[PDB]
Amino acid sequence: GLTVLPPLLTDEMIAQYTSALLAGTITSGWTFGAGPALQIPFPMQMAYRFNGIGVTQNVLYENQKLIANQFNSAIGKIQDSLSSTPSALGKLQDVVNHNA
Amino acid sequence: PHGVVFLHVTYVPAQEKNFTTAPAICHDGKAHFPREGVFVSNGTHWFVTQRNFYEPQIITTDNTFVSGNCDVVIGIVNNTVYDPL
Ligand SMILES: *[C@@H]1O[C@H](CO[C@@H]2O[C@@H](C)[C@@H](O)[C@@H](O)[C@@H]2O)[C@@H](O[C@@H]2O[C@H](CO)[C@@H](O)[C@H](O)[C@H]2NC(C)=O)[C@H](O)[C@H]1NC(C)=O
Ligand SMILES: *[C@@H]1O[C@H](CO)[C@@H](O[C@@H]2O[C@H](CO)[C@@H](O)[C@H](O)[C@H]2NC(C)=O)[C@H](O)[C@H]1NC(C)=O
Ligand SMILES: *[C@@H]1O[C@H](CO)[C@@H](O)[C@H](O)[C@H]1NC(C)=O
Repeated sequence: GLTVLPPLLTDEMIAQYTSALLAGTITSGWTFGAGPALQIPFPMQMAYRFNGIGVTQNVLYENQKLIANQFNSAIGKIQDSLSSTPSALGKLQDVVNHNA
Repeated sequence: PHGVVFLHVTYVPAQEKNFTTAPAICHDGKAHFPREGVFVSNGTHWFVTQRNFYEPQIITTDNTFVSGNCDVVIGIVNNTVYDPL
């Protein structure tokens, strides 16, 4: 008499929502979260976020290639760490194991 | 009766418009960056405008600041920077 009900939203729909959020934050910055999505070049958006943390735009515009390279290296390192860490997704696995 | 109702008054931007933008303005071998806004262009002339509301203004030395030359900035364009002096 014990059964598991499938979630209302499939993994495909959650992935689609995540991809929509990614596209919005890449092509419009924070504008789409507060209203209509306003297109903007990505380096300009990152200069914007540099302004938000108290750094002038020129610091970014004179080091755009270095910043992009650092971001790509960090993304690659994150992928490698998630692939190689024996227990990285421990929270979700613990939830599943607790239910089981 | 058993909770609270918050009436949130917020600002929603509307009626956007296409504009051509540049990271910086090249003038006299100097790179000018906007102090508070963004460089935009309706197609022929360049202005500096504030952020969440379109208010084009003449690009001067008061609303822009200088940092380096035009060699390193990618996407820099030539335009005149007005000097009120
Ligand atoms: C933007 O301008 C640069 C620099 O040119 C200077 O500014 C101009 C407005 C004008 O006053 C020039 O005499 C100044 O030298 C341009 O770079 C020049 O490019 C041409 C060929 O395109 C080349 O022969 C020159 O040597 C370059 N100038 C220098 C100083 O190296 C640039 O092409 C302009 N950009 C656009 C899109 O027109
Ligand atoms: C971009 O905006 C500028 C605002 O300065 C326009 O240029 C002005 O146009 C008016 C309308 O005829 C003229 O009276 C002014 O003399 C113009 N100023 C200058 C400095 O030429 C410009 O026409 C606009 N461009 C587009 C494509 O809309
Ligand atoms: C802005 O530019 C895009 C480019 O295709 C266009 O589809 C859109 O309608 C433009 N927006 C306005 C408000 O003119």
